[PDB]
Amino acid sequence: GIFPVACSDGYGGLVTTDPKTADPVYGKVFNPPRNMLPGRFTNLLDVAEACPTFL
Amino acid sequence: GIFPVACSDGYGGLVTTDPKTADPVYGKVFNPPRNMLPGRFTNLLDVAEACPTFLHFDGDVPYVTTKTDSDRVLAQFDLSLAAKHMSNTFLAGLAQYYTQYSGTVNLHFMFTGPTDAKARYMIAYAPPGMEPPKTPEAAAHCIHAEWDTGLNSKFTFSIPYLSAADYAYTASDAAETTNVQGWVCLFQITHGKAEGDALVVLASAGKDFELRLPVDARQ
Amino acid sequence: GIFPVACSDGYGGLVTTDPKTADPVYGKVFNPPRNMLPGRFTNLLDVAEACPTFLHFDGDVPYVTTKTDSDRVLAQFDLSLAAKHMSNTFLAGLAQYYTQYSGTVNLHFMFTGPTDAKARYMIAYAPPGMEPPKTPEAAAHCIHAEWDTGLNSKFTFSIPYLSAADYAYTASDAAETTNVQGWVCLFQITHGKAEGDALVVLASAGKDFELRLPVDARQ
Amino acid sequence: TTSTGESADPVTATVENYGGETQVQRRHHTDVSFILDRFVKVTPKDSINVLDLMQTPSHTLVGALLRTATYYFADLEVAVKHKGDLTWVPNGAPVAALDNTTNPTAYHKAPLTRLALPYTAPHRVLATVYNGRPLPTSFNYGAIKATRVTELLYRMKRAETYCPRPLLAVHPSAARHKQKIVAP
Amino acid sequence: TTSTGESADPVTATVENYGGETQVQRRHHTDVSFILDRFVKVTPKDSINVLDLMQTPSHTLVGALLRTATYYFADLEVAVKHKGDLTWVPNGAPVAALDNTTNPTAYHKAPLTRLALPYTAPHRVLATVYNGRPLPTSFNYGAIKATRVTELLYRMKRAETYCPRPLLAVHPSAARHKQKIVAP
Amino acid sequence: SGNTGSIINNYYMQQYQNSMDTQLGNDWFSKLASSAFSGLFGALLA
Amino acid sequence: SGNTGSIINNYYMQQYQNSMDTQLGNDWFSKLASSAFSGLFGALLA
Amino acid sequence: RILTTRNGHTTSTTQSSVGITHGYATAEDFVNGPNTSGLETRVVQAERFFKTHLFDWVTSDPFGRYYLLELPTDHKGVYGSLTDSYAYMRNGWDVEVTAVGNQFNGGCLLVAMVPELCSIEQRELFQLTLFPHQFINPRTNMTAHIKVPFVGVNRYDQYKVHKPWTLVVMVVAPLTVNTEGAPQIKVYANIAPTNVHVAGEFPSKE
Repeated sequence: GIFPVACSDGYGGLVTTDPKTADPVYGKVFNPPRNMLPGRFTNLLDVAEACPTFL
Repeated sequence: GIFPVACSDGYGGLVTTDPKTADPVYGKVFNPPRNMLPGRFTNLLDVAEACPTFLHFDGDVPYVTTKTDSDRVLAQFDLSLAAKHMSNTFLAGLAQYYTQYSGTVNLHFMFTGPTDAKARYMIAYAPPGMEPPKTPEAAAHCIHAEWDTGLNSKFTFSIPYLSAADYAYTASDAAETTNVQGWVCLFQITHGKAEGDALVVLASAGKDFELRLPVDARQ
Repeated sequence: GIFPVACSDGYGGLVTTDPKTADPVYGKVFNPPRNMLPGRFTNLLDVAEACPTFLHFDGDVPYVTTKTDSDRVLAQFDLSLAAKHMSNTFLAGLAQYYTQYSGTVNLHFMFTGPTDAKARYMIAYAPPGMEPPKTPEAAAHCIHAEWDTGLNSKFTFSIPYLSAADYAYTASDAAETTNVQGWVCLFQITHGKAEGDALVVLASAGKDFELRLPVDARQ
Repeated sequence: TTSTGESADPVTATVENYGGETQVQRRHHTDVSFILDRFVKVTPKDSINVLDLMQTPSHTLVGALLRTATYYFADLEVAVKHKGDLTWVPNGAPVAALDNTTNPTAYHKAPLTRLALPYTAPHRVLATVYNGRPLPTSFNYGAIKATRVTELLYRMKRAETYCPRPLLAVHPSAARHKQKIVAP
Repeated sequence: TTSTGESADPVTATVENYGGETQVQRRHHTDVSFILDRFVKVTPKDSINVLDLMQTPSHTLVGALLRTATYYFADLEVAVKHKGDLTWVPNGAPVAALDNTTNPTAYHKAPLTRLALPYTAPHRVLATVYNGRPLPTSFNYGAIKATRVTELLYRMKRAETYCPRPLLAVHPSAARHKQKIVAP
Repeated sequence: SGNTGSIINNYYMQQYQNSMDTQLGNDWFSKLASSAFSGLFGALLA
Repeated sequence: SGNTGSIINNYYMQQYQNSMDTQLGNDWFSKLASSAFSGLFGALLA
Repeated sequence: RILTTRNGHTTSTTQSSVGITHGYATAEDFVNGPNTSGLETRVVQAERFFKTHLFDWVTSDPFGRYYLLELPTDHKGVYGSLTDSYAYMRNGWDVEVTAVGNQFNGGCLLVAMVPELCSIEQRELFQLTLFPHQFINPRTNMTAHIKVPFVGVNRYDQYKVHKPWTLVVMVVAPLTVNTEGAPQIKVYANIAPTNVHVAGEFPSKE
């Protein structure tokens, strides 16, 4: 035969924040090299610690 | 029990370009051996580098004839792959199926005139932001090359890829009044007895020419 | 949570020839031991190589009789597996279920006449593109063999597979006026006292005969 | 290449006689197990259908190639489109059994239902032709019943054939058999 | 950089002549196998549709790039939206075969049906242009039949191309070809 | 052996998916076709 | 080789998913484009 | 720049020559295929030049003037007889084209071996350089020389119903005499088959 499976209820509905990836349509593109551009911040708190603002 | 699973929403819909394979219906066939047939090309750019093709000019001829008058501008056109001049080339043939490109585009010049006629030419690249030059003396400040006729009949000139963004659109947007990639200009410095003699021009990809993001634009 | 998954569109529809197995309902049965029964064949071509079968001729007889007249053409027919002559063979029996074939098709000849009669025959292959030969002298330029009667009653001749494309269609297309694979021609060179004596002919696959792409054509 | 035809020993002459060279063969597509593994249509009956490989039409690719062997063995895969609940029964079981859900029963799930069935007959190997027109009742894989069955398919698995038999083609009226071949 | 133009030997001058520096190239998007692998629409016919790559429009990205090579090879993936049961037939098989469920047949399962098909032609490699307007009937992947087919798509796999041919762009009337480009 | 395209092991035991064979105690036709005589019966000339 | 995104092995044998190639006995254009002459034909000055 | 080409017992010599252009491959693919059962043979005596006229290239011809020549053509030598005695053939082409004015003529020609040439579009000529070619520029060379293998969807072809190669000669620049040149230039071709192989003898007419 073939590998049996059980489609479960209450699973699979789309979730806006869900942690999984879309199926790629269109492949093999290369980006223009962006390495070491100035002024990068990976976390929105670090810019909050290093740049005080007015009251 | 049996292994449970969750059928997820928004997945599984068919995608024309999707990266997965159909379920085989009908098996165990063998092909007639095709190994080492002649003239194979695995990439559509390699055939663009190794086989230059003609341009297009007024009168619908792939050459420009020497002229005697105060006007030394031999031919002048936008640098784009949507230009009318490039339209007949193979190189501008692939472009219409891709959105963006980068790299060098080579131009080939071959002087057709008789052995008793001599001429000297100038090709130049006019970057965007200013009107292109109308005189060789004005163009002499740009990037340019200069060659004349002789034993060798052919000259090859590499048009640099010079732009702010690492890639440039192939198509020409309707809201673009002036070319973004600038112009290239071909001048005739002078000619010995060359009146009515033809210069055929060719175009092909360079070493670093790169083309990406396929799209079906109709056309 | 639980392992997420994406149900994909365009997959899972049933395919009559698909390569996968049903879910077993009812288990733990044992077969009566069948090991080493006689007369097994695992491939339908092997039975085609080891068991030649008769052809079909006018009067619906699987043989052709010697003739005395200016006409030495004994039998002549298309090389195809859709021919009327081949129609009764086992070899042309399998063909109708496959689209394409390649390789050699063997013909077997057995002279049935009495011990006091002697004849000499010619088989020849006429490739496509020209009308097939009407006289042995015309055919002598083709590929041919020649044999006569004697102690051994049987002769075997391999008809080559010779074509542009590595495979050839079994069926005969209605828009085909002239056979694509050419003809084979059987001649009678001469006969001692052989009037009214029969030559039975047989056909079977060769060593390299290969048959592929199954199809259900009705029939 | 001359020999004694009455011997019946197989004699295969080759092109090397007049100076040719024999080429390479790939016979996968004529393999018995390969060629017979696929679905073939059978005209069903409204409710009870006995699973029998001889119901396949004789001119179909699976039907014809089957009938060329006196003695055949294989498993079975069925593909059925039906209403209600498809109930299967093993060989030699009473007809009154098809009404019991205890026997294997596939509840209706669209579009159709595919099963895999073992070789259930008592005989070591079945037969296409039997000398005794009718074939003995013991040749069958069992039967299936449903409220109604719209389509039925057979797919043989692990096919094995024995003692080949004639295989006939269509007899042309003209010198060739001319059909319209797919063309652009 | 001067040379003899009549040689036809490729000559690529570089920016280093007047003092530039050549940059790095990434050509993945122009790779033949990469660029030709995707679906392209073909206007179907109600019932029988012969699978042929030349039916693709010449101006489409897959159609145009196909026609630039005289000799091409590839497998095929189809995506079909149809009513009834989609039946496929290998190359060179009679048209009367499309009516047999024994041949590969995909029962209707919404929204559509995707198959993967092998290269079935006898010729070692197919051709976009043939010298003999018509192309020989032997160039095709076979045909498909259904009660009706609403849409049809072709996707080439493992594409291989040989002997390139002209590829033309649209010829502007003005000095440039000006189109409206996507903008916010 | 037949037409099967799975490169991964079948989900169900071999004992279920198929019927189990037993033993007791192309076989014939390929061994027949392999014995075909390809030679020339008489002396060869040229 | 083409556009394929699966990092896991295809579920069906290579023999089914694709047609099997055979042998007998960018190839040309890349070997052509790699021979392009980038040099200067005459003597260089400055 | 002297070049001597010998095929069979025939030769050609050119004092003004730009060299040879090898189309699509340097050497023939596999000759012996599965489809002929090894019954193919090589014909040595068939490889040699033969000459034919193309056209007369005059000032009035504008850009785009083109001349198709399909190969093989009608041939009265040994190579012609083969086509009637054998149902399957293959071969490569070694092509040479010669247009002689003097060095004071002007204009240019483009010769190319185009496989499977059917109704090329006018605009498509601007890209015609994609195929193997050489320019004839009377300023420099009087001779164009091209070598190409056998191409086709079959390993052997039937030259009755199929012509794989087509020689095409196009005017990229119109002729100019400038009073010191030849008034018009005649174009000839010198062509030889290569690597001919045949199979499948026909019967005769008798």
